[PDB]
Amino acid sequence: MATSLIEDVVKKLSVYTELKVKAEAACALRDSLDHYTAGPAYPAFLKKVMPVFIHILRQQPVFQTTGEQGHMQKLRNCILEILHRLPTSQTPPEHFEPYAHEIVDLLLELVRTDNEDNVILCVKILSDIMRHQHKIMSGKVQTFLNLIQELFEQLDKVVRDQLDNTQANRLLPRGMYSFKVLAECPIIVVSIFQVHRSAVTPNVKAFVPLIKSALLCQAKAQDQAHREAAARGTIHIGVSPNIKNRAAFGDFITAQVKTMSFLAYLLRQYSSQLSDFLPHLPDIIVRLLRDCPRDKSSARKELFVAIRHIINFNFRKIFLPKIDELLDERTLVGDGLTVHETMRPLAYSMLADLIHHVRDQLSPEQIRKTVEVYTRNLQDNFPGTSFQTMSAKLLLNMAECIARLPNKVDARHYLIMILNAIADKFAAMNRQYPNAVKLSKQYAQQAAKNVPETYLADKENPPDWDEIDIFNATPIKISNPRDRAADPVVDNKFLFRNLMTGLKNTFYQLKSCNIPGAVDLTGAPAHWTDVAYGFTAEEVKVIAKLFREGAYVFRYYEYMANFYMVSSSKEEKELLETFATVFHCIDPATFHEVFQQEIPRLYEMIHEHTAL
Amino acid sequence: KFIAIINTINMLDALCQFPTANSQSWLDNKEHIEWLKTVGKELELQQKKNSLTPNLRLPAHQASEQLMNILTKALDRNPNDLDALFSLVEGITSDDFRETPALLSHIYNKIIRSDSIDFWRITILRCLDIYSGKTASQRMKWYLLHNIVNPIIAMDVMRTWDDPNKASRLLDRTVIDSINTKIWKVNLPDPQEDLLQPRVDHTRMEVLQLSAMLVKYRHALLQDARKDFIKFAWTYIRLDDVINKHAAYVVIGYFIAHYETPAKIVSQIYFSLLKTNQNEGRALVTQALELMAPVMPKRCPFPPGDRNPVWALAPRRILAEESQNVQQMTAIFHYLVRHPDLFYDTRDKFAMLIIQCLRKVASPPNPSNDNRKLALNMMWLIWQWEQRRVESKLSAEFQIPSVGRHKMIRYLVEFIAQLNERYPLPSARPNELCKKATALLYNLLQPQYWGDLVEEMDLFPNVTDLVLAGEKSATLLSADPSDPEKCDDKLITSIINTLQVVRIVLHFKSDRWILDNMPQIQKILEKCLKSANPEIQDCLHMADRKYDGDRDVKPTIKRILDAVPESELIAWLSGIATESMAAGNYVSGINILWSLGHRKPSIIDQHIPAIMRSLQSKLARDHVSHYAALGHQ
Repeated sequence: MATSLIEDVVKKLSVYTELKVKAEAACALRDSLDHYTAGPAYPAFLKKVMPVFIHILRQQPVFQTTGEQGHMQKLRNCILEILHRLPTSQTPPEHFEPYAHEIVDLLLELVRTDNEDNVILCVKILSDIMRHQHKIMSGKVQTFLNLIQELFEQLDKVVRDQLDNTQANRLLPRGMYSFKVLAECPIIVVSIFQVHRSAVTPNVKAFVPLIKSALLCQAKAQDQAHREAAARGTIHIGVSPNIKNRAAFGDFITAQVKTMSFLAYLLRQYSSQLSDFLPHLPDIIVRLLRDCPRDKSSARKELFVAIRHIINFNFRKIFLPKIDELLDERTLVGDGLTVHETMRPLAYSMLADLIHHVRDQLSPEQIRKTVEVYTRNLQDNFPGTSFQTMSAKLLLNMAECIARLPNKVDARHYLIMILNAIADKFAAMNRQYPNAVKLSKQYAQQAAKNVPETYLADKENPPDWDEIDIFNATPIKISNPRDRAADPVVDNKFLFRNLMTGLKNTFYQLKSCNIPGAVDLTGAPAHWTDVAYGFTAEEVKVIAKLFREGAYVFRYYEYMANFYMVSSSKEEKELLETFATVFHCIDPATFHEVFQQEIPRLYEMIHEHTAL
Repeated sequence: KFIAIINTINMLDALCQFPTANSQSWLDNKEHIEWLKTVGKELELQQKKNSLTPNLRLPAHQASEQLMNILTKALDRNPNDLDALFSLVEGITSDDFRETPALLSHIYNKIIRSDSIDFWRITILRCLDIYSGKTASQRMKWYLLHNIVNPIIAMDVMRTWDDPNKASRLLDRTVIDSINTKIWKVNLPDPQEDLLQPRVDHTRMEVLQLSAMLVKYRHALLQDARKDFIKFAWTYIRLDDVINKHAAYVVIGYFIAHYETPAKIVSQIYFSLLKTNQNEGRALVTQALELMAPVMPKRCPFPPGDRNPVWALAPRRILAEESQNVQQMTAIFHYLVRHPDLFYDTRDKFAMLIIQCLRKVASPPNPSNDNRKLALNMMWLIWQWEQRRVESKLSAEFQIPSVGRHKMIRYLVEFIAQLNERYPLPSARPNELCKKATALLYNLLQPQYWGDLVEEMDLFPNVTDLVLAGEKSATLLSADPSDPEKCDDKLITSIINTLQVVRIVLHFKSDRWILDNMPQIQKILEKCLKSANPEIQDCLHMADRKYDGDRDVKPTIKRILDAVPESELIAWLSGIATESMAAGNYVSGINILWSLGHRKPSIIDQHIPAIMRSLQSKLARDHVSHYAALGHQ
């Protein structure tokens, strides 16, 4: 306790070695205040520390970051940290409330005049103060709203200076010309709106033009890059090389995503005030997606969540013209390694939801593009199976609408493509059976061991590998399977069941797309009236391959009468019935010419899975 | 022309369908192969656009696969002709053909599994030379080249896994020197400027993976390139990409574990890792810490008798600095739990912080499963610390202040009351967290352990009242078990958990306390003793070794009865049993009478008639009726 008192008296009588000692003492008090943050003696320390801080803060701004300048910067950092780190809750024994007007006014002035590495902390401190100390500081929200409006108004001029008109040895610019504070502002503004309610109705009208102008803001270099790319017929993505300060571009994009999140938050009930601004949302969104730097993946994730929240409000109809543009994988993802390795499912799921909701009014080219993209996605080698399940479900849902195209040839071709993709996926699943079985057994044994995991060579664990471990035999682990706790067999069975469920619906939809008059049905059994007709010589191959590959994926369920439930279970039997029922809805000639060919392969397959 | 091309491809594919005929010699001509590739590229380009006539889509789609299969078959002959393989790889990676499993199924079974130490070194050197600058190969080609480089090394490691210090003749000195010169020794003046091309991150990640594998499995071969490897790893840390940075951290951790480094580098890397806050690459940081921290004492020895290591204070420093961020707290707690032995010594500055942050970690209203697991894990950590201290004393040490112990105990009681799982019981209709929490609670309250706190500890009146005496809970307990609507599973689970809690706490109480507080025990247990639900009765009366996990905690009723001197409790129980049997709720009456008789037989004499009437009227009658019905069936 004596050390604190001597440091306090030295600080009081103050008004390299001395400044270093003062820095050490003040920041050590910051660290050790946990023993004194809460207590009945807080008012004395508060009233004795506010005057010294206020008096010191009246000095001119210091921009250099070396020597005594750095010393005093650290002093201010670990002094003003006390305001934020203190227990400023709204409990009855709060003692800062009666002595807050002068200090909050001084902090607002500091925000007005301080620099980045000070104004950011000052605005955060003001936000936390207003969050709890709004009881009697309610009358000064006018100054804060005026200041934030001034910042949003001067955003345009700072952007112009930084783009159009454009470490110790550096000079720190004024905080008014920094994008960090602008990007941090929206969260503070939202929190302030949450706290109070007496200054929300009229101020939103003034805010709306500012956010509109900010969102419409653009860089001339990137604009001309996009224009020339369009002139060439291509699309330009990434960062324009003309930008001399890449960090400035990244900060601008961060501010843009923050503003978009703020707009999405405000659209909840105040949408009537932003009605005129809707048509520019999609073009701007695609522009931000193209212009986002690859490194900043968090910005892309924020954009995706914000766009999902925007979509949920039933404003999807405006996105139709850009549906084709968004499909291009380059536009949606980019070249980011982290994005491509982690966030693809989120973006593709939101895009799939958007497409499904507005599926009614799609032109044929859009249908073709979505079919191609998602059939390609179904073949992805993602470690799990949720992504594949979502892709398959979307394709199965879109199959119903694909039958409504004006031209029957296109619909038939697209349905056949879907079936071929499913058959290829079945073959891929077939190829991985031994590896799945081995991994399941190894996982069971490892879970039985119940010992902490270590990443090093071990003679007790010989490194066994096979064909399926071609690119999965390296020490690094992007995501440990232990967290997933996934069994390959169960996931494969899940996907197989989903595909089997969807196949019948797809075939039923195909059953109602025949070209009238293509074939003659003068005399035929009534059992073969509504079945699909008119298969060429290249579709019977697809059907035969589908049957042959599907019938072999039942090994995952590992005399025959089985009167009681034995060997094969109810699930397997009903799945077999469902699979067999599909081939009751085709031309009898196709049935004969397919099974007369596939019977011997089936007879060979039965020996390995007797339940067939 | 497309129809002619399709027909020609189909005929050529039909040919060579029976390779056991010596008729495949026609595939060796190179002009034929080049012309085939030209026509295939043209046809694939036409397919890419919707340019083909609507009647010729599927045949061309299949002709593409046929052509790729024919090309793979041609390549199969003369595997050593790596020029054809490289040309095909460049074509595949340049968006000219469509990939097929045949290429990989040939690479495997011809190159990766080749039974010769030769033909591996040549391939490795050629692949590195293609990678080693030289341009003329886009980034995708470099990645697909590493695809073939790595498996050969993996297979070589596999084939030489034996006791007699097997050497890697494949990994000769020349190959290692080439790797050094081409990857490690090469210091990029400004690799950032090269970032203006796509897919470079994948190549960088692949080389990092190769380096990590080679270190981890052949640490005995880098004594002549330790310095170059360290410079490489430190240089690659500067990458702005998250995954690459964390991979570099993993590599440096591997080297630290498998080699000796100045303590400054270890401390700097560890401090930088701790400050990490991004949610991306969490598993990479976990692996790096698991590789680094255990060998920290060897890398950072401390003076004898000194219990303030710098690396010990650093976690405390970050805990203080970034206490505003919950994610940092979760990360540091996850790191801390895994290694209790190391921090047993420095628990002095950690125990109070853990107790204080217990509430923050898991929200009493509605926490997440991971938060619950983390809270239970840190509780078990402090329990392990206490057990370690006791065992060391057996085989003025710091002890937690009574306030902290009280806070931990009350929070644990609330948490177990609120738990999601249900305690197993013999009567359950047709759990790890509950078992672990109850076991910890029992262990802590042992006499030599904190059990001395029981005397001054009340019966948690707030929790017990709000969970048992609740009017909604009271009516649900008095409600019919048959009706699902009044069968709220969560309330039943909470009641069971609190009943087990009170059982455990009473198992340690003092007879004087029970006698004095008899009114409170009666008040709390009156509602439950009347319950007509088998699970509640089993909780109150039954006590089995199997369900307690080897814990000798006698039932509540038996304990309270044994507390009675050889009273009011007996009369109250007799009245409850009489009213229950009269009302027709045999479940409670039978259990109460069983316990009473086990205590003192003298009271069953006046009850005999009700038992006999019930047995002759309902129970035996229905049992015999059911078995007669089964015989009839």
